[PDB]
Order: sequence, then C-alpha cells, then structure tokens
Amino acid sequence: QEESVYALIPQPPAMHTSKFGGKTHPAQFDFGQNKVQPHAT
Amino acid sequence: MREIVHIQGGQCGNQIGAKFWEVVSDEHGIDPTGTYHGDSDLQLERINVYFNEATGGRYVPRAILMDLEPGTMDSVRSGPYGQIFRPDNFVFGQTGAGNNWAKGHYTEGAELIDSVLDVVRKEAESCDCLQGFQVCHSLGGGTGSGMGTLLISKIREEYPDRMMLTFSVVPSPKVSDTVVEPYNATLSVHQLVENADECMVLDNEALYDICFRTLKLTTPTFGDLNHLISAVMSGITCCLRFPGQLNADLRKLAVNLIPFPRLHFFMVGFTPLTSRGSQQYRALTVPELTQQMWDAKNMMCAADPRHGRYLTASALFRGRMSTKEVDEQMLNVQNKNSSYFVEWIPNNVKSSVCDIPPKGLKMSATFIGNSTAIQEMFKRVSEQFTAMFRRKAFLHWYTGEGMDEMEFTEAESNMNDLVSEYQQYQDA
Ligand SMILES: Nc1nc2c(ncn2[C@@H]2O[C@H](COP(=O)(O)OP(=O)(O)O)[C@@H](O)[C@H]2O)c(=O)[nH]1
Repeated sequence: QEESVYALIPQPPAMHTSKFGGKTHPAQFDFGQNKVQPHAT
Repeated sequence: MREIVHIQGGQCGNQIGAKFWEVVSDEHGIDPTGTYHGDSDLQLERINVYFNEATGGRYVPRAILMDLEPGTMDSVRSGPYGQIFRPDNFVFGQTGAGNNWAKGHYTEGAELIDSVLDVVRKEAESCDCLQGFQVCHSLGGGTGSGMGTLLISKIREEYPDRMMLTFSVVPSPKVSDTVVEPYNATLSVHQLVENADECMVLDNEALYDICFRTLKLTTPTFGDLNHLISAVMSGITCCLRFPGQLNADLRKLAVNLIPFPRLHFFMVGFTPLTSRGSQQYRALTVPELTQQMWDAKNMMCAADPRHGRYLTASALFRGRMSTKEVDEQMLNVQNKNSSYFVEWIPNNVKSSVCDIPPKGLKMSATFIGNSTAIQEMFKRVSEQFTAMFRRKAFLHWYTGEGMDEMEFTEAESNMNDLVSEYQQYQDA
C-alpha cells in the first residue's frame, strides 16, 4: 500500500572433536581387570 | 596369590596323583573329610595355593583327573583320600587307549578336550593371580602320553605367559614296560621340546635301587615309589607355601636354570634317605644332606653325572639352619671336582632355604640339576625308535589313526637337534 513496488517482490559446520577424546580401555582404571583377550572366560 | 593348578593325566598320573595329594593334605593338617585339623595358623596362611575354601570350612584340591577307561579312577575314588576331590573334576572316556600315542592324541583325545578345557578354566579364574600349571605323565602309555601332550598344546596357547612344570616318567633303559615305548616316547618328546618350560625326567629303574640299596626295602610297592615322587614334588613349593630366610618362587627357578629355551630336561633327588636302622648312626647336618644329594644314586633319573657336565643345579633346603653352611658347601663342590661343571658359568647353583621342614623331620633337602648326561636317554631311545621304524614294525597301528610318516621324521629330527644341543656345551 505504501507505493513500494520495489518492495513488492522480495529478491534477496563440523561439530568438533575434543583432544581428550578416546575409547575407554581396560587400563588406567583401578576398578577393573587390566587385560583384553579373545575367548578367555 | 601364586595359585597353582595340578593335572593328573594317565594311569601313572592318576596313581602318583593320589600319593601326592595324600602328602600335601597331611602337610597342611587336613583330614580326608576335607576339614582342617592342624595346630598352627601357619598352615592356613598359604593353603590357597593348592585348595579351595568351601562351605562349612572345607579345603578341596584343585586337581584335574583325566584318563580314558575310568577303571583306575574307580580305585582312587575308593581310596582313603578319595573323598576330597570334586567329582566334577573327573574326565574319563568309555574307550581304551591301547598304549598307543595316536588315538590318545587324535581320535579319543579330541572327544574329551571340550570337557577338560571347560574344566581347567573353571578354576584358572578361581585364582586371584595364577602362578602356573603342573602335570604328571607316563611317556610310555597312551593316555598320559597322548592326552598329556595334547592338553599341553592347548594349555600353551591360552596361557603362554604362565609356567608349566612336568614330572614326566620316561621309559626305562633296560626293561621296557611296553613294546611300543619308543614311538610313544619320541612323538611325545617332540611335543615337550616345543611346549614345555620345565620338564623333570624320572625313571622307574632308579626308583627301585634307591628303594633297594639306600632304603633297604624288601618289597617296594608302587605306593612306596610315589612316597618318593610325592616328596620331591612337595619340595618345590616350600618357598611358595611356607616362609624362608631366602625364598625362591617357581619362576626364578627356571630363569636361573635353563640357559637356552630347549634344555629343559632336569634331574632330581631327595635327601635324607636312610633305613630304619641307620637313623641312629648318621647325624642330620647340612654337610650330610649335600653329600648324599650330590651323589650319583639319589638321581631319580638313570643318567650318570660323571659322564657329562652340569650346566646348572639347584637345592631347596628345609629347616632352621645356617645359610652360611649351604653357601660354602655348594661352593666347595664346584671347587673340588671342578671338571663336571662348565666354565663359562662362574657359579652355577641356586640355594633356597625354608623355615619349615616336613611334618615329621627337622632338616631336609631337595635337588634339581640340569646336566648334559641327559642327552644319553635321548640317545638310547632315538636308537630304538629308528631301529623298528626302519622296518615299519607296529606302524599299521599308528597310521590307522590318520597319522602319517612326516609326523614321525619330524619327531625324530626335532629330537636329534636336541641331542646336539647337549653335546656342544659338553666340552669334556
Ligand atoms: N612311580 C609309579 N609309576 C607307574 C605306576 N604304574 C605305572 N607306572 C608306569 O606307567 C607306565 C605305563 O603308562 P600307563 O600310565 O600305565 O598307561 P597309559 O594310561 O596308556 O598312559 C609304565 O611305564 C609304568 O611303569 C605306579 O604305580 N607308580
């Protein structure tokens, strides 16, 4: 309504990976055993 | 800690395995009921190396009895100390073995390995920290020599880091308890050259004379020879089970004994050994024990020290004694008869000691020596093997079990490569 025929038609990332990151291995942990074997038990 | 596990495979194994557990059960003051009836707290301190606490305060062994034709097991199931075993730790097959290495290693063996391995692991985890295995053999037979090594080839691959001892009974030099003793020997020895950390060799011949000459026994029953074998097998773990002013664990005994990974064929003895009469004549001092232990009679194997050169040696004394005496004694021996010992080793003995003697004695000893005269047995047997294999006598029995002839020559060459190892290091 405002005589704006120019305004009539409008014409116009990887997350990251931490350094600490790592899978827990059965070492550096005093709660459990300290080996990994195929079919021991 | 330092838990062991004991295997008894064969007729010999199942029988000397009886006397063995008969001795240890007394040594720790436990009755065949399985209850403890000793006096000291010292008995219960390291009992967990051989037993397993149960409900109501019982102690049952951690042995594994494996044998075809459970007949000989029905005996030990009925002996005085037959109530202590877990009935589950009994592995038996309804078929005979035939004093044949093949079927004990290929056909009948392969049908029970599923059970035996499922048995050994039930207790290889009951140990907080497993020390190593321990077996008993009969190299002439088929059960002890076929299933024995077959189980070992399995043991070595799931537990290579740990140690496995072997009190194998070897064939006799003059008499032959079996007509197919050679084939069962080499085919087993070839298995023992690759899959064994330590291997004593005991012969039924030397056990007789020691029971005849030294012990003056009139009728030596096999129950008496195994009161000897039991004596030495108990004499190895005295550092494990009991304190000592110089302890010596099982591992530090091999490291200190075998210079090369193949020369693990030892020679044992036990002292003191006197008749009922001579007990009142000879004193019990450290110079006495070392005089009889170094002798060429107490060698339970039929190999003469005065023919080869001692690579190393050992001694496990038991009793409140003077650790100066043992050291100067074992030094004098190397000093006087200084040709029986190699020269590229300055001092080639170890000397343990323990505060605790046997239950009835005050001072005892135990000997282990790795000589180069052991090559003689493998020479006497490698001749009998190649004698009859050259004409193929009794071979249709072995080949009938899917065996071949390469599995023979491999066994022989691997033995002849071992007899040379014991010759280079014999510089006369
Ligand atoms: N110290 C001792 N050795 C035995 C005894 N019985 C058999 N042996 C040896 O066992 C050897 C035969 O092997 P054996 O175990 O009986 O038959 P296998 O089941 O086929 O292995 C023979 O050389 C016997 O001398 C025993 O009661 N005491």
